Amino acid sequence: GSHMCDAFVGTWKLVSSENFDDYMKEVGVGFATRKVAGMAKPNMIISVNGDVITIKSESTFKNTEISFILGQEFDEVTADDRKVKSTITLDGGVLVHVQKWDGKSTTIKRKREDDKLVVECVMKGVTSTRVYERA
Ligand SMILES: COc1ccc(Cc2n[nH]c(=S)[nH]c2=S)cc1
Repeated sequence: GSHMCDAFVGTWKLVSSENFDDYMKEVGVGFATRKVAGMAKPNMIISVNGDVITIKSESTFKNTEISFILGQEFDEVTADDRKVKSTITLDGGVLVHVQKWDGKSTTIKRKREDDKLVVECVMKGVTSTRVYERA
């Protein structure tokens, strides 16, 4: 049967980005990775099997994959090579992904808005908005 996380499932392509270089700077990403990652045009592939959600990010820069259960912490190696402890929950229909490392924290929110999947990335004060559409 259906679940509310159904509206996220599918294959999504990046269609716009704003402020991503400044977000990456705030996170601590170095120059060369920021340039190559900022050029990426990832696809995001989201699937669900039982309680396990899988999110893949695929681009010329990096191919990543995370699988998780809502509310249950996991260790993640990010595309920019941070080793983080992540927890993802659903808060009023928004997937909220918190990454903790070296005493720092960033939050990535994913929500459905019209036919878009909007990704908002926040690192102290700095937000980047990345908009995806169905592939
Ligand atoms: C903090 O620097 C980062 C750099 C790149 C990535 C990979 C990625 N994943 N997801 C989206 S929306 N876009 C991209 S390019 C992740 C973090």
